Amino acid sequence: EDYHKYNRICGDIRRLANKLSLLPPTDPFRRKHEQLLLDKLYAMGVLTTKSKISDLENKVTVSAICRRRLPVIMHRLKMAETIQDAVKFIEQGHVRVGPNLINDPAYLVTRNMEDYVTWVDNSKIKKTLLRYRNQIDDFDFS
Amino acid sequence: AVPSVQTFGKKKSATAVAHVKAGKGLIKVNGSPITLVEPEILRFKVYEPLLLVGLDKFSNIDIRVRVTGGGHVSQVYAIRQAIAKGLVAYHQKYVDEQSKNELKKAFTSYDRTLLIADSRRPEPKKFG
Amino acid sequence: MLRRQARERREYLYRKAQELQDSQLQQKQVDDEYAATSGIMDPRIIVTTSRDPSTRLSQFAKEIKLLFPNAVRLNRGNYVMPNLVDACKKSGTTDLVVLHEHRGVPTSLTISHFPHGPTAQFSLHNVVMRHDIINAGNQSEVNPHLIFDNFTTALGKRVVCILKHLFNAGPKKDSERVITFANRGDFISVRQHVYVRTREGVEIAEVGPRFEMRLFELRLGTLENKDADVEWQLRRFIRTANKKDYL
Amino acid sequence: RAWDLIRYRNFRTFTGTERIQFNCLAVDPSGEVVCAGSLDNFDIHVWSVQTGQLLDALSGHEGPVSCLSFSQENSVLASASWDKTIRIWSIFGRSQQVEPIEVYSDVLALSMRPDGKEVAVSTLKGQISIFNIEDAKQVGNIDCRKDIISGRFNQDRFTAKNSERSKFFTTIHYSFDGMAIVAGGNNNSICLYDVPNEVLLKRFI
Amino acid sequence: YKLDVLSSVHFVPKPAETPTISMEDAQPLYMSNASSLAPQEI
Amino acid sequence: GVSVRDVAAQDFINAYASFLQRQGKLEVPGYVDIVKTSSGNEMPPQDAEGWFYKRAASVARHIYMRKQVGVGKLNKLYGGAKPYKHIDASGSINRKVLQALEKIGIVEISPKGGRRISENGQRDLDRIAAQTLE
Amino acid sequence: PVTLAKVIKVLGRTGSRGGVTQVRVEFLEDTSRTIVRNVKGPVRENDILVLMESEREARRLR
Amino acid sequence: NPYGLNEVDDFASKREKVLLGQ
Amino acid sequence: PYKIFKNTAFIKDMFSSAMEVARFEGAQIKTVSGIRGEIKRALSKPEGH
Amino acid sequence: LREKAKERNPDEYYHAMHSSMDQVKLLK
Amino acid sequence: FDRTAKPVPVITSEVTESLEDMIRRRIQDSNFDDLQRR
Amino acid sequence: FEVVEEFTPVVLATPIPEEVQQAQTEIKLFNKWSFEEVEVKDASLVDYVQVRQPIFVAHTAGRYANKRFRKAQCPIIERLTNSLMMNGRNNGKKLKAVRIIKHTLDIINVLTDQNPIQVVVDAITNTGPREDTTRVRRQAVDVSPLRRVNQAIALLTIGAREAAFRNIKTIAETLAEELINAAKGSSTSYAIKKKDELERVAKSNR
RNA sequence: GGAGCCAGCGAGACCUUGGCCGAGAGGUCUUGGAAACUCCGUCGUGCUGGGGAUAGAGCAUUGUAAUUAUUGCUCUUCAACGAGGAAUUCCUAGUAAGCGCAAGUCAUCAGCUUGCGUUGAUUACGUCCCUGCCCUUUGUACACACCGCC
Ligand SMILES: [Mg+2]
Ligand SMILES: [Mg+2]
Ligand SMILES: [Mg+2]
Ligand SMILES: [Mg+2]
Repeated sequence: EDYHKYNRICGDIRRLANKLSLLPPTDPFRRKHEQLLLDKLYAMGVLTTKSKISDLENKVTVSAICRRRLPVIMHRLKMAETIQDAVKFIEQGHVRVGPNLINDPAYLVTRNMEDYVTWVDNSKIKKTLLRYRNQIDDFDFS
Repeated sequence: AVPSVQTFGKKKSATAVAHVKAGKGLIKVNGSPITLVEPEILRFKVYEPLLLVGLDKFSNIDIRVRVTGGGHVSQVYAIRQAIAKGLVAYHQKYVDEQSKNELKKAFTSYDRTLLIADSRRPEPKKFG
Repeated sequence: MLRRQARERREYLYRKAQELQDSQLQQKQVDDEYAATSGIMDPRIIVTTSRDPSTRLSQFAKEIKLLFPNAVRLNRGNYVMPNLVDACKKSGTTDLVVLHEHRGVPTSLTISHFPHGPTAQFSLHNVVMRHDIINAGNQSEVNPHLIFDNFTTALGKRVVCILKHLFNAGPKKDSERVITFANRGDFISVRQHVYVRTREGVEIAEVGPRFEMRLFELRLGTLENKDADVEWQLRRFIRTANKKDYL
Repeated sequence: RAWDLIRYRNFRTFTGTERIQFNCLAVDPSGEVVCAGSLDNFDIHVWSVQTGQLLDALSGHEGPVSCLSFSQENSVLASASWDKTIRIWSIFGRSQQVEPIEVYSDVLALSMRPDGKEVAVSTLKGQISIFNIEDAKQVGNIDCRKDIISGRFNQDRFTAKNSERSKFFTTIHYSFDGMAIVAGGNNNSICLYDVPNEVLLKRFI
Repeated sequence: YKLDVLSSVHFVPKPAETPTISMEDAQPLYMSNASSLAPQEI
Repeated sequence: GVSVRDVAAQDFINAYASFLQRQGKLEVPGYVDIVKTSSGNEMPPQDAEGWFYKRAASVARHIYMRKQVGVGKLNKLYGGAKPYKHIDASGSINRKVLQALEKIGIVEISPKGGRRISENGQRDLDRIAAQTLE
Repeated sequence: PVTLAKVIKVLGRTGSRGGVTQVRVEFLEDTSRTIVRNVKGPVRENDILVLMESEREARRLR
Repeated sequence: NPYGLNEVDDFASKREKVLLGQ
Repeated sequence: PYKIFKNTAFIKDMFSSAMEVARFEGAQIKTVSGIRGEIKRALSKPEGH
Repeated sequence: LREKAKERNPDEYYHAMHSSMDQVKLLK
Repeated sequence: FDRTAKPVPVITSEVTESLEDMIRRRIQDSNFDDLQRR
Repeated sequence: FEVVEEFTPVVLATPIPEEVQQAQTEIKLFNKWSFEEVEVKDASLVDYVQVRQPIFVAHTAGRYANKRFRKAQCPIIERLTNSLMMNGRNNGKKLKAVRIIKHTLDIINVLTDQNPIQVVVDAITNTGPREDTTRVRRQAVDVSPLRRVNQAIALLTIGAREAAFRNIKTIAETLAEELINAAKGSSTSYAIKKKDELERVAKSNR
């Protein structure tokens, strides 16, 4: 497993904060880009809760970025046994994040889109799930 | 395997499960014919889908319905919704989509409740 | 949505743990559920009652509606509690008030703040409605002034915080309507008065109603969630209950 | 942001209290109310064009608002969502009323008849459903799943015919005559339909 | 740009002496600056 | 092919109620004329001559619908509302009915207690079921 | 004989008594001819009323 | 949990263990 | 006790009539096991319960 | 267990989902 | 015999007089614990 | 010329009564009255006496109180059945209202051979008050068609109810005779008396 | 009077499925740990087959040691009550209202409180005319448009 790219993102975040910390505290420009930075990091979900710049210096980690990867989310969300199984389902095109189908395991879900990750309507495996409960509806095509 | 489809129809706590398969025109609820459903006054409601698209489409199929929960009227509405949805699902998965479009058009034209659940969720009309 | 409400619930309980440790460390501001909206968006209130309410409870529910400026009374016929809370959340309601009675006499009053609580339950004693007054007249529905007295403990501040946000922000300085919550041995007395500033003092006229409310449960969640973690409960069978004070 | 086009200047800007990301907008024909929808709140913010103040936030959606439109004549507001329902808002007048209508699946796009008596909505199932606003009852439906053309991506490891990446229309619009609807999506096809007959007039690559 | 491409479902292009030609303008050429001021402003 | 469930309950019961009466082999206890079938009731059955035979016919149908039945169920099934107590039916009349049917051979003692439709009785029930249809 | 008249406009702010609406109606016999009337029931545009008398001119009812 | 838990889920798991212990 | 509903319970033979019960509302009571309790209200039927 | 039942993801998928008295006992 | 719980308070005239005196005092000083726009 | 959509005889192994087959031919109220030949004689009551959607039974469970004018879309028979159920003790018992209306229509057909639903429409049209009075004393004002329909239904049902409240006559027969008399326009019907009284009072305070 | 049947909440010896007696109440021997409603019939405008208070006579249960009450059943007896003055309270969709079922989970409740499901409406959903409660009379308000000293 290689994390060179994720390391580059985390390092760049630290460099941006360090360059910010250099700027005068009273500068209005410094304050907003800090808040804008914290906002986007919150928006993606890598910041689980709203934090401060000091926390953004250390709380950001590769694992946090890895945590937001689509196959990982399903694993917590219990769709797949393991990350490999999740990747295969993403690969086969059975996973749907809101209005659009995602076949890329490398995609990460933003915080808002987490609630809408769900399997495509006509996936054969949904038919297994509703078959197990005996709640399959052929009218709904699933 | 024998062709078949399954559907539900819900009204309040009443829930009806319908199995629609190929056959020779057996339409049963709770192991009894449709002609014996009670109350008699509302019997025609259950006939209503049967009565709208015509009984010719049914001569080639058998439906078995099991109803649980709710009261008499709720159960009747569950039966009618279940038969409608089961018919539509069958006429998709083993018959063309054009017959499907005709069935949905007729059903929704006369009354949309046959296909969509009529769930009257609470609504605080007063802003506040 | 069921996924969100659960996630936000899991997030909601997380802050209440986080703030609790922060408060303890400070021991060694407004609560988070209200910090987001305090002084921004006027509270949205719904007042309802138990199933098949008696006439007197219905009259009392109307009185509670008149007490709070932004309260709208809703009839609870056959409504199912998950549906009621779910419906109110869709409408954007901020708090829900449910009143219980015993033989046409109000007994309980429970306040639950949306979307994730807290839920406070009160017991009503010595209730006197304005319909028990002859030739009383109508209320004035200006934004009242609020008086909170003898709330000292941390639980006391919490209770004030719950009741405080039920009214509008920024009453006019010259508003003549004043509502007072006076704590006395955990028995919060609720009074409504209209005052006139005289050349040598102030003269107040009580409008009513009169009733004493005593908190006995406070849970971190909506009143529907019976499994919500209890923030605080009233111990009645402890040997010191007859002389223990909490507010 | 509201723009004057005679003088080409931004005369007014609106915004939510907490910087809500907006995806759709609709404007009163009278030019006095502006409403926008978001994918994160499920509330339809309302602003006054004249004043720039938030009049109120419309609540009632159990899902994210995907689209908005004000009736040109009657001034009703129809909003749809991934909530599998459509709500008609009579904001104007002394009393406010909301009429929700259920739909088979998530609603992605909505169109409004210029007469203002009907509303068309595209769903994830590949269905354009037309309703009667005054009666709140479905009046017609059109199938879209089979007409759409979607090409297997070079990165695809599954067939196009089995693909479900995009067989719905993300955008629709009426013809001003009112007898046709133009539709498109994340696909290679633009399909023009005839509403009263529910048939495909012609498809475009 | 980097955080967007990871989180974008669709295409995201990479963001981009002598007298210079302003290749884009906020206002039409024929419109005159005086005409852009309201009477109250004047 | 014909079955009791394929016949209307009231139609079959009325048809089968007569068959017991026309047959004349069903034992009828002497006190049928002086009972109400429940303490909650207040007057005896109006159709004094045939109510017991109709009572037997209704019981016969239930044993077909439910394979095993005891006097306890029939006590509650034929019970009704009277605050309200929901008194169950008279045990004696039901018990006589079960005994009377098994003399005819319509019913017999089920395993693990209760009563079961006799195979001869099952044919007998179907015979009148087709009779009503035809 | 009783005339018929189709409501074209529901007048607002007319200051009428509670429960009474002032409306304008055009006679079906003569689409041009118009008359202002008081209606007690719930009324809308495009509804037709039975005007027994066609000569009078409505006045505000307080 | 191959990549661990965020703070919020980590807190949730701890109470989950405590309740099961009781 | 003769009838119990979780925390609430009915007691008999302590008092002879509801009159005696009235004087002792709010009284502190405990079981042999040490569960503490309180005399809530008098039952109209039978006397003393 | 109520919280587990309250929070069950309907979309959760696992691979397992694809899958005389004495005389009687002798017979079986 | 001991009482386990607090007696319900009784509203007598002197309690009311003390209450209204406090209310009047607060209005004199304009000391209102009120929510104010932020 | 013939159009043929079926080449085989339709036999259902589960028997269906032939009357239900003739119902498959056309929809009818209780499978015994036809909606094809009904017309509202008075133009004003058109678009508010809705009869163009045929229904087998009055019960529909429709949402008609949601908007200001959904009641106009309601079938008139269902409105009559709903109005029939009053006084509290009869509240919530819709099935019995349906049964009563069925028996009433049977009675109306028995006495008079015309289609009973046509008689229903005629009675509703006739007994609607065209002009009424409002307190200022009184002054006359006109009546909207929706108010005409509502008042007609209320008057007819109230008259039928009160007539048989303590009389040997049952609700069905009194409803039948009230409705027949109203359709004839005779003064015998209670609703016609009240309508004429209201119009006369408007004449006095005209 | 018969017959037909449909729910959802709920689990810290006693419950029980079944058999035998008794008209019933209720006894005795053993195994495991819902109503309203609908269909067919009788009755019939008569304080009547509505009403079941009071009273008498019996058949039983529970304690406890009394001929003590207690809770049910059987017959007879057969009242007030025939829609409610002056006045008054509340109420807009699963709402008013009818219907039953369950739990008594630290406050209040013991045929009372809460919860649950079942049947299910009429009218209104517009107005400031009356009443009452308020808001404004430094556009302050970023274009166009309208306005122009309480
Ligand atoms: Mg009620
Ligand atoms: Mg009740
Ligand atoms: Mg109550
Ligand atoms: Mg209103």
